Amino acid sequence: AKLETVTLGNIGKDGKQTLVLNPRGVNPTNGVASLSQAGAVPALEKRVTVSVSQPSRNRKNYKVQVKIQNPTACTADPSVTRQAYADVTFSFTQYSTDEERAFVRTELAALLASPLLIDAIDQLNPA
Amino acid sequence: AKLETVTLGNIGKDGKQTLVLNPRGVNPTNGVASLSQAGAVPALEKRVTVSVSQPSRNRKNYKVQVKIQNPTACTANGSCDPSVTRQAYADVTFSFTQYSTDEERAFVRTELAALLASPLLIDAIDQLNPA
Amino acid sequence: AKLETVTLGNIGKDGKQTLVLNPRGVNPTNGVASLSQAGAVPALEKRVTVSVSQPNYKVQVKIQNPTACTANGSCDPSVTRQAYADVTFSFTQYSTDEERAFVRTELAALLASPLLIDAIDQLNPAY
Amino acid sequence: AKLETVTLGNIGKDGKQTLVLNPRGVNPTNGVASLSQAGAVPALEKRVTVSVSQPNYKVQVKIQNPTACTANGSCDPSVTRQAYADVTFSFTQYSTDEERAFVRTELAALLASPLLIDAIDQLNPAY
Amino acid sequence: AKLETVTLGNIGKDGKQTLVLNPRGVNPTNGVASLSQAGAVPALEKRVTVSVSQPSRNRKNYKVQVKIQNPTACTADPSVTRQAYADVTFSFTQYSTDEERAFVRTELAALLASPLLIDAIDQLNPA
Amino acid sequence: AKLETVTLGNIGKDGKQTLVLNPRGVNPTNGVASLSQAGAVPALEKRVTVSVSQPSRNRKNYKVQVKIQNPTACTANGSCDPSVTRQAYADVTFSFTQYSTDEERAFVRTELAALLASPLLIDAIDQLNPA
Amino acid sequence: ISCKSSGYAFSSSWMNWVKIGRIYPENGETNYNGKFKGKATLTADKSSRSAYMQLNSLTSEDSAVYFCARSGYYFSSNYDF
Amino acid sequence: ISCKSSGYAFSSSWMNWVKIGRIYPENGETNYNGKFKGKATLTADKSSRSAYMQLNSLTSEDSAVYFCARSGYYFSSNYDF
Amino acid sequence: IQMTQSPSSLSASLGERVSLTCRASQDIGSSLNWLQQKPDGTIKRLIYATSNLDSGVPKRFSGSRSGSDYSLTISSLETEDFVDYYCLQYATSPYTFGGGT
Repeated sequence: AKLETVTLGNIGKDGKQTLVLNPRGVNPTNGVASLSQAGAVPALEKRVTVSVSQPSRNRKNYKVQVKIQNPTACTADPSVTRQAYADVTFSFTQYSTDEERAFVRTELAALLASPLLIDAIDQLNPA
Repeated sequence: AKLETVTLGNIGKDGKQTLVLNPRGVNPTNGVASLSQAGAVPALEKRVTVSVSQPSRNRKNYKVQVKIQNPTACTANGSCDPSVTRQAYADVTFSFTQYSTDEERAFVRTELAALLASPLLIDAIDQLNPA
Repeated sequence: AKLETVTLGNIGKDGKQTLVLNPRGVNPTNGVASLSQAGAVPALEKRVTVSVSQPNYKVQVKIQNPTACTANGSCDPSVTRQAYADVTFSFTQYSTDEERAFVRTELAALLASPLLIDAIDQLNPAY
Repeated sequence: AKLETVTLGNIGKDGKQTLVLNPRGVNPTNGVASLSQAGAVPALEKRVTVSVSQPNYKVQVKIQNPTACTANGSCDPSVTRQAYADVTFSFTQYSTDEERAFVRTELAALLASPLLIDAIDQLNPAY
Repeated sequence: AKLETVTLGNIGKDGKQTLVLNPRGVNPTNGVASLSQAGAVPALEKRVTVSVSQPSRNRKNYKVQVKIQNPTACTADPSVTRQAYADVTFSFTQYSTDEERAFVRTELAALLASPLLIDAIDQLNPA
Repeated sequence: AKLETVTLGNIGKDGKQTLVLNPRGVNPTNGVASLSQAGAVPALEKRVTVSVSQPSRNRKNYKVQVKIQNPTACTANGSCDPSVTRQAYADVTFSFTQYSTDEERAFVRTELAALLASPLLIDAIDQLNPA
Repeated sequence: ISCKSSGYAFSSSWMNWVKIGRIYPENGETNYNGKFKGKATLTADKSSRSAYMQLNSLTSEDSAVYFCARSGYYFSSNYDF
Repeated sequence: ISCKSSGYAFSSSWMNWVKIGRIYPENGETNYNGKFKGKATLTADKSSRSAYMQLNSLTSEDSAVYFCARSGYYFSSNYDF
Repeated sequence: IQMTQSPSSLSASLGERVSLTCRASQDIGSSLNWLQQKPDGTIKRLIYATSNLDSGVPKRFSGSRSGSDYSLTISSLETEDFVDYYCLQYATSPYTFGGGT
């Protein structure tokens, strides 16, 4: 599919905050797509990047990489104080079925909302 | 918190799959927990590893690493026991500044959780079609 | 003493099943006894070995269990994997009777404790 | 899992007495747990060690019991003799759950059989 | 014992402030337990760490180490300005009795509230 | 302030023990005070040492160090005088920033004082059982 | 038998029922307070975005009203009736 | 003979008695002001979380009231009646 | 883990500082909620924390914080919406309400 206004609802603490996004072109150099929020500041925008990696003669392994980054706002023109970014990398073999990849993706999505992970992330309590 | 059995509901593309995870202790060499499927030979489970990391002389920011493995076993034609053929890794690593509150971390976690159900990501994963 | 058919029962993960043991005579080479089950082919046969030694004493008990699968090429079954086990008691010539029996009792009652039944059922080390 | 105070009871040659165990934390050097009794001086202290390993697996359980006498020269008690014990399970990565539990069950129920209680109580080898 | 909500009352100047704590898992690498306060900031939390050290082939000496650290808050997202942390290390020999260790601990606790130490700490007047 | 006799009440596990400390001056080599038990041979007392430290070219933060020793003497069977056999050290070191007020220091001191009566610490000390 | 449905993120929350109990719709772990299990042991359905009580022991101490209250994310910022 | 008990941290404080004296319950060091030792020399018990006056010389200048006042940590922030 | 509050306010005046109080039995506290009762409807929460004043209400109320006792202060009664008020905590697993006006 192409890039459209990816909208997310019922998100965050208390499960009420919503987030809208807009396409921001595709960089053809490294084959990376980019998203952003509607704020009019180049360095205070939520950014979502997705990409693939066709197998080369040096890798022979499909790679799907999704990155997220959120900056912070502090007024002292507001500046950026803290970065908080996360990376997701999938690896698939040439003979990976559709069922296998979909299963991996959706079980990661479901397990990411499990109480173990929310206590391992929000309060950083080791398992 | 404590490790217990973790149950996952409504899995797979069709939405009707079940996965059950049992605790497998924490490795004291590096401090990484683990999980596993209920009944399987110890070479054919579905490993799920989680871990945190406090700052040191390097990497002053916090770090959370999640690795999962999904080996697929095909029984060789006329063979004793099944052998592992393919792999499907998936690495999820976070990064948090010491002063970052819980709000930002929770927002990142839930945004990542919700993205994997958006049409863009399911298409880019199932058929591997870029933007 | 005198090796005789010992029938220990109510064992197993479910606990319902039981097995019988048949003496197979000590060999003069190293004074090691032998016990076994006469159910099946001699290659696919559960084996128990107990060897009381002489001087600090050493009492060593080894139990092993073979499991087999029907290879397609050869009609006769073959050993696939072998599940060893080892118990190696030790003592001093001045050790009394009750102090000796304490080790055996604690080892017998600890394998029935959840701590080792979990550490030996799913191979998960204690944390 | 999580080491917790395990209280195995109704053991001993008479069988009336019992002991308690206190966790003492795993050391990072070799991933070996530790359990103990807090009753007395640390030197004169019963010790239990369980060490689940990683790859064919190895599960090794060691229990040792020290006994002391009051030396006339020195006021502090000293260790006279040490009663070792060793259990060394082994397995293959393809071994299932019930086949694993069979070894533990048979070893737990065989130490209560007369054959080994006699061979480990009075150090008389089987004939 | 295990980790629970360690609560402390009648604490501090004027003897009225109270403090609650929550468990935050046990790091298995160095065998260190950790506590924390209920604040939702990873770097503005009172932290209590306790641990032991089983004797090695290089130390031959029991070590119990308790650490405390308290950060400060200053608004200019609030940041950290001053650190104020303290360390307590006990050393015990293998034949240390329970009475001896308990006596050392409790007399340290009592003497830590003596007027000499409060004037040596709060105003840092040398003795 | 000034050194005097320091009396400690309600000591020991049973809560019925008494300890009396007499001043022993301050060592001018490094500026560390001392205390001692009332009546004992100078090799068998219960040394209690306190000291402070002002900043220098290094260690810009304040520092307070407390060391205590509890030797235990067993009379050798058929011997002239008792000999020291075992030791029990206990080192308590603080650290304070120059700008730190008295409130924070007092809070740290009283929290450390109260912790040593919590069930966790008494168990981890008497029987040495970790968490 | 009482039931109610909402419009927020039904998963990752709690469903408070007090004139007693609360449930996390995903990986349902119930909580009982006040009395014993009593009359108000409860279940939850994540698919239908609703929670149900079967309300056994239909005698008279269940008379007037039961309020459907919403709790969000375990610890803080909850009770959004 | 007057006495009172409290609910705060009884140790590490002072117990003011003025219509005169004050005491630190641990390592009791008394303070006398105003008159001489007089009628109101005092003691303290840390175990029972209370302080006592025996009030010798029972003649008439001890008539109306004595107030039990609480002082905290020597120097500042005290007199919490 | 019951709490207590002063009932029967019945303040018919406009300028009021009655300041309803909620006495905490346990010494933990640190998490208190205030609820109001509509005469013929449902209920809506006022302050989720001690005094941060959840939105949807005029900036005229405050949940005071004090030693082992908490109170809700009104600036001046608007002669309406004052029939019943509730106070409740959630720091301990068994939660409970507070009975009284």
